[PDB]
Amino acid sequence: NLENKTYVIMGIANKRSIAFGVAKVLDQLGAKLVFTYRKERSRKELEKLLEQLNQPEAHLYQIDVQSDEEVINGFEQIGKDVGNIDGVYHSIAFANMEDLRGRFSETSREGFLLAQDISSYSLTIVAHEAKKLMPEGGSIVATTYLGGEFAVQNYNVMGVAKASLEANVKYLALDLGPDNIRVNAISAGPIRTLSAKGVGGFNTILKEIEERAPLKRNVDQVEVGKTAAYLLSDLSSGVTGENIHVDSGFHAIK
Amino acid sequence: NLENKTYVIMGIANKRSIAFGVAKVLDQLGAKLVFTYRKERSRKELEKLLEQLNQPEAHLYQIDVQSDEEVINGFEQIGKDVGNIDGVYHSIAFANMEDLRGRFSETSREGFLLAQDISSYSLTIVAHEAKKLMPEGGSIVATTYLGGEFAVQNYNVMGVAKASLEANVKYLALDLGPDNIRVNAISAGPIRTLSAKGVGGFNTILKEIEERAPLKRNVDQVEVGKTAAYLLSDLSSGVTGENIHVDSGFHAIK
Amino acid sequence: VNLENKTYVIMGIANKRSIAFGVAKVLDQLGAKLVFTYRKERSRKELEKLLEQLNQPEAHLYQIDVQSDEEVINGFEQIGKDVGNIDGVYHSIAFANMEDLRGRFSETSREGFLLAQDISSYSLTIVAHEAKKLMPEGGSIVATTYLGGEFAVQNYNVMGVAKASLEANVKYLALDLGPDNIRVNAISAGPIRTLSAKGVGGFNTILKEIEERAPLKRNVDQVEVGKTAAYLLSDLSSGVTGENIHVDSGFHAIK
Amino acid sequence: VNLENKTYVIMGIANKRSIAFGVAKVLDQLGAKLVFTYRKERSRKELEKLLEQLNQPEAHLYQIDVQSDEEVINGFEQIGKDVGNIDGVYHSIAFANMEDLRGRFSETSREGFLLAQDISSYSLTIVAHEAKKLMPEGGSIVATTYLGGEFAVQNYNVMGVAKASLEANVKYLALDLGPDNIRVNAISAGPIRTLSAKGVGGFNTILKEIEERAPLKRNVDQVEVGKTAAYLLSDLSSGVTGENIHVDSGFHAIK
Ligand SMILES: NC(=O)c1ccc[n+]([C@@H]2O[C@H](COP(=O)([O-])OP(=O)(O)OC[C@H]3O[C@@H](n4cnc5c(N)ncnc54)[C@H](OP(=O)(O)O)[C@@H]3O)[C@@H](O)[C@H]2O)c1
Ligand SMILES: NC(=O)c1ccc[n+]([C@@H]2O[C@H](COP(=O)([O-])OP(=O)(O)OC[C@H]3O[C@@H](n4cnc5c(N)ncnc54)[C@H](OP(=O)(O)O)[C@@H]3O)[C@@H](O)[C@H]2O)c1
Ligand SMILES: NC(=O)c1ccc[n+]([C@@H]2O[C@H](COP(=O)([O-])OP(=O)(O)OC[C@H]3O[C@@H](n4cnc5c(N)ncnc54)[C@H](OP(=O)(O)O)[C@@H]3O)[C@@H](O)[C@H]2O)c1
Ligand SMILES: NC(=O)c1ccc[n+]([C@@H]2O[C@H](COP(=O)([O-])OP(=O)(O)OC[C@H]3O[C@@H](n4cnc5c(N)ncnc54)[C@H](OP(=O)(O)O)[C@@H]3O)[C@@H](O)[C@H]2O)c1
Ligand SMILES: Oc1cc(Cl)ccc1Oc1ccccc1
Ligand SMILES: Oc1cc(Cl)ccc1Oc1ccccc1
Ligand SMILES: Oc1cc(Cl)ccc1Oc1ccccc1
Ligand SMILES: Oc1cc(Cl)ccc1Oc1ccccc1
Ligand SMILES: N[C@@H](CCC(=O)O)C(=O)O
Ligand SMILES: N[C@@H](CCC(=O)O)C(=O)O
Ligand SMILES: N[C@@H](CCC(=O)O)C(=O)O
Repeated sequence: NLENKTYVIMGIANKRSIAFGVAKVLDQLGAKLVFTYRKERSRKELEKLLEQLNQPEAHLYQIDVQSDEEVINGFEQIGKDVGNIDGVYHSIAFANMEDLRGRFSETSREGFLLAQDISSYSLTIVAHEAKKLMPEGGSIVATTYLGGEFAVQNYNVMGVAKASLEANVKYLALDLGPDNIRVNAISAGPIRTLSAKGVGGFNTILKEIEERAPLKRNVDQVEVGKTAAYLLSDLSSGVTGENIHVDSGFHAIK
Repeated sequence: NLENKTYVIMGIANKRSIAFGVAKVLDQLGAKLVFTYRKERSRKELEKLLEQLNQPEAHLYQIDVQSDEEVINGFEQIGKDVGNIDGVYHSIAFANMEDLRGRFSETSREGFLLAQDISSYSLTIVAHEAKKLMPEGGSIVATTYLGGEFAVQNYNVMGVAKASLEANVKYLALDLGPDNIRVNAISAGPIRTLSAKGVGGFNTILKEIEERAPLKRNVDQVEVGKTAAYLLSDLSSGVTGENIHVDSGFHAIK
Repeated sequence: VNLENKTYVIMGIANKRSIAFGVAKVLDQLGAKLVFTYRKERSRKELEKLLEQLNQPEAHLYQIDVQSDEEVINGFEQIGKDVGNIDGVYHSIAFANMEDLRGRFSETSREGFLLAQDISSYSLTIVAHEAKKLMPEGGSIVATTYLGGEFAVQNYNVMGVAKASLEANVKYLALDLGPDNIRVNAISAGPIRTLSAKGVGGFNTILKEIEERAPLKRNVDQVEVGKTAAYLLSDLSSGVTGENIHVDSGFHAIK
Repeated sequence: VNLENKTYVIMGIANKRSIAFGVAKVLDQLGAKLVFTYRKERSRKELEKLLEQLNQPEAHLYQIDVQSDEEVINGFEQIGKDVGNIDGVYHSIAFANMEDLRGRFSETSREGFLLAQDISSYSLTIVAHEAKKLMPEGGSIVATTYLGGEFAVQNYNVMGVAKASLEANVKYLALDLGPDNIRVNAISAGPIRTLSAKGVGGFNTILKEIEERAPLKRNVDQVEVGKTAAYLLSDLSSGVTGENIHVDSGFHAIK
């Protein structure tokens, strides 16, 4: 139970977002939630989805993780509005569509560095600023994909940025561990979301899971959220620097 | 909440067993529990340990995992007395003490096959027998150590037996996944227990976690039990063939 | 690589398609003196005629069933008297009953599970203990594994567990023997048509998936495994121990 | 090995202690023609002194700052006009600010993080793209990584996230370029005292932990990295791709 606990959830675009899976689960367990968004359209979606939640107050902050000033001021404002928090769910990534299909060897520098910036660096700066609101410790979770551990077709520039993210989680775990702040990753299997439309061959990936993965079925957003609940809570206190696969066992097979 | 769940916990020897840590967490959460032990000396012990839980019944069965018939009849009796189960915590391993120190290259065939048998194969046979009591599915968790993934001073024959176990998990996950039976490992940090007295250099291992692991501290039997509650419940429903390190972040550093 | 003046024990040739025979042709091509161990008389007969293909001046052949402590102990002790000190050992030995290489892993028998471990994993430990006696100045031991030990693969079953055990064995052997300057490593070979592959269910599907999905879009062969063996058994790999080199067209790196 | 008639581009020699200079001594001794690329004028100057221990009859030296596309694009094009087709590339380039390396990882600045990615990871992708034009019939590309990419090690900080990225880059490049018969691999070198190492906090106690704890109980040197690179750049390692080979006395295999 997560009553009297407060979590910042970053990166809901709409009802299919993985972060909205997380939100539904933490809200059901009684947490207070704060939400961050980039696009105006995502604030609108967030105001609509809050009616499904039991949060008595909408706490919505615009944070583009490309901007230091936005991350620093956003968290500073969260802290002024709700006090100390207990953890952060990071559910944010981006790459240019043309870097998620075709040949990897042709990725542009700005494309590679944009992926890195949003998808991996954002976690370091978020952790640095969120730590100011966790004086007594807490928990930070980021969303990764099996394409960060192995070359999968079409995932390209995002795989290299997932590899970077998963290491960023381990370096943060080491750095922040003596502050009693745990940092972990959830490696979600494929899920139909807005961002998934940019992964060439997504539908093929989906069915390969059904066909080959141990559980012979795809996972959904709520399953990711139930693992997020474990990682964000005291159920997982001994656990830091870890990557938990919520992917029907696919990571364990070949 | 594990009310109306039944779990079989294997491998309680005394108050310091990891499995009594698991027992305690699941008991607090409303689980009915069934226990298995090897020798009477653990039985009498066991019976007194249970007056610290709120099981209204002492469901207790002798099972030496070296005998097929005792594992077969043991699970058979468990089903007759308490019907279907929701999963199994496996907390069982053994090696002869001279193989847990000195030079690995001098391990005997007998001692090697004995560690494999008790520490690894026993999950396969237990899985096959447990499954008969999980027609709607369920969850199997084994306990492993970082020694299965890396060579570690002294742990020697038990490291090749853990490597074996960790692969056994994976292969059981693939096999039993279509029956909705999930199989996972918890990789526990070092913990002072009866078995840990057999491991050469054990105190040096304890101390090194405190100096070097991200959280700068040792884990305990209840932190293992907490993660076992995650793995054994529906929070982990999309998680299988997984190895979760409950070890203060130690797996994640070098 | 120059292997003139060097002597290697290659264990586990049954016929011309053996992975160890690939190893043998490369080392032989490289100037090395080779010693061979076999279990079955039929395998010794294959060695006898496969040796006409090689440049070995004489046939050093020893029956070693790795299930027997006596046979491993006396075979290496014999090897040491006949050829003197050795430079390393190529281990290419596995076994599992056929029932245990298809269908349901969860049905595996104890006797079948310990059989696969005994032959395919423990044999490396004892072979190293006895081989070390002949490498007073250091040396190099290489064993043969499969991706099935790092991931659950359909049908590979009791063997993938035996290969996990093997790969841990190499690391623990590496740590123990490193002070003696004896390096210990694994080659993880892609699928190759051999006599033992005949017992692994869906083998043909395995080979086809490699060709369609692995980076190199082709299968590897025994000689390619031999080349990496030559690297691993020679001074080119000084500094490398406890390592598992995958010779598999890149397959291990993709999902 | 045997490498006469092969031409390799070697990127990242600064001085006589560079890991790349060890690669180059091994390749040169094996008969290869070598082409060198450098960033700083002082590195060129060192290259010219060092070529003198080499059996290279021609200094082929090209300035390439891997921060600039046009420099990588033009340098390789120029290399093509000067030596023609090439057999492989040794990439031995990384960089990170002292200001981010020697403060807490969580305080790494955006520009510092992205500097290290750009120079130490992205540089391989663009180099691979331009090198491929000179490998019509296949080739081999090797980059230099460090255990810090796979585990959080104290002090290495922003460079371990850059190495993690580099190591994914190898895999993704091996997958993309394998159909062109171009193999891409990494060497994970142990600590070696170089100009760059002077940037890594606590470097001396890292050297000492290797002597004390690594299976081989010693450190490795640049020449050892060069020997594993000759294996990787040569037909010895055909069938090997997307691989990370650890030249670290086996320190990767232990805990
Ligand atoms: N779907 C999958 O199968 C899958 C699998 C494994 C991992 N993941 C990971 O899960 C995470 C969430 O993705 P999703 O699939 O749930 O898709 P999503 O709904 O499209 O969410 C992606 C989010 O990232 C936010 N974002 C992008 N750039 C940002 C920026 N510069 N600053 C702040 N926010 C930014 C987007 O916000 P705006 O819309 O406001 O721009 C959006 O809310 C990603 O890390 C993804 O890589 C997804
Ligand atoms: N403690 C640690 O630091 C550590 C760390 C990582 C992983 N683990 C793992 O945790 C698990 C539990 O060990 P522990 O530390 O909790 O020690 P423990 O309290 O001594 O428990 C070991 C149990 O194994 C049982 N056992 C041994 N052989 C058996 C057999 N043939 N049949 C049935 N039961 C058998 C023992 O029963 P009897 O006493 O009745 O013989 C005992 O209850 C083991 O798998 C261990 O390897 C331990
Ligand atoms: N083929 C593949 O796709 C593949 C892939 C990866 C790894 N591997 C591994 O490569 C190694 C060689 O196998 P292979 O495919 O080359 O098949 P093979 O030609 O069938 O070789 C197997 C060898 O093991 C020997 N052997 C079995 N039990 C023995 C025992 N108790 N004592 C002494 N020798 C014993 C056999 O000798 P006898 O016939 O005389 O009994 C035979 O020479 C094995 O470890 C296998 O797991 C093979
Ligand atoms: N030494 C170790 O303990 C160790 C261990 C494992 C891995 N490594 C890796 O080995 C590789 C070689 O490093 P090292 O130890 O040999 O150090 P080094 O002698 O200082 O070599 C590093 C090279 O990187 C080059 N470089 C940096 N920025 C560049 C740029 N923008 N464009 C072109 N070249 C650039 C430098 O050239 P300029 O001098 O012209 O700027 C220098 O030649 C690096 O990737 C390092 O991370 C080193
Ligand atoms: O990381 C993702 C993996 C899958 Cl399988 C589908 C969607 C994913 O999310 C993104 C994919 C590319 C760019 C940004 C987010
Ligand atoms: O697996 C164990 C690891 C550690 Cl660190 C301590 C105790 C452990 O449990 C056993 C260790 C050796 C033999 C049997 C059980
Ligand atoms: O280990 C092997 C892997 C593959 Cl894909 C094919 C054959 C192999 O060799 C053996 C497989 C099973 C039993 C003994 C040897
Ligand atoms: O990557 C390195 C690892 C070690 Cl241990 C020492 C030196 C290394 O090389 C660099 C370290 C930091 C920035 C540039 C290169
Ligand atoms: N968007 C994918 C379509 C293929 C699929 O999803 O299967 C592509 O353009 O490659
Ligand atoms: N070996 C297979 C036959 C077909 C195949 O190899 O794919 C089996 O017995 O199942
Ligand atoms: N390089 C260290 C000094 C001593 C060491 O290498 O251990 C530092 O400047 O932080």
